[PDB]
Amino acid sequence: EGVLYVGSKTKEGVVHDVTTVAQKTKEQVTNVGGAVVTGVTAVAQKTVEGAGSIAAATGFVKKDQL
Amino acid sequence: EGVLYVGSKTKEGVVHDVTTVAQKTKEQVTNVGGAVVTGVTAVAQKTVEGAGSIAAATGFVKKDQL
Amino acid sequence: EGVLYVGSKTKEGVVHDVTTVAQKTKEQVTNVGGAVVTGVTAVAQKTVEGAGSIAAATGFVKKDQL
Repeated sequence: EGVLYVGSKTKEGVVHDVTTVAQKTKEQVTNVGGAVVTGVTAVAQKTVEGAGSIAAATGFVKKDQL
Repeated sequence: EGVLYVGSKTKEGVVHDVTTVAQKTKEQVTNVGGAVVTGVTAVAQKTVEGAGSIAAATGFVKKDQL
Repeated sequence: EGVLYVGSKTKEGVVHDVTTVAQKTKEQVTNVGGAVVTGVTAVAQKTVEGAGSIAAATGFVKKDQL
């Protein structure tokens, strides 16, 4: 029982080529108690295991009341 | 029982070529207690396992009352 | 029982070529307690397993009252 890798090439959970070019003459960002994401975000993961778990949150406003 | 990889090339959960070009002369962003995502977001994952789990949330406003 | 990969090339859960060009002269974004997504979002996943789970939410406003 299990996994057997015999002479194998595996890419799992990969973000491996991202090219970005940005040209802005004038920019303004105003944020009051919130999430603002202007930049590049690259997240690679193989396994996440749990009850009520958040994985790879880029822009996230969690205001919960249980 | 299990998995056998004999001389195999596998790409699973991959985001591997993304090209972006952006040209803006003037920009403004105003955000009050919310999520605003202007940038590139690349998320690769193989496995997520759990009850009530969020995976790969880019713009997310969770205001829950259980 | 299980899986056998003998000399196989498999791409599963992949987002591997996305090209974007954007030209804006003037832009404004106003957001009050909500989700606004202007940028590129690429999400690749192989497996998600759970009761009441959200996978790959790009623009999401969850205001629940259980």
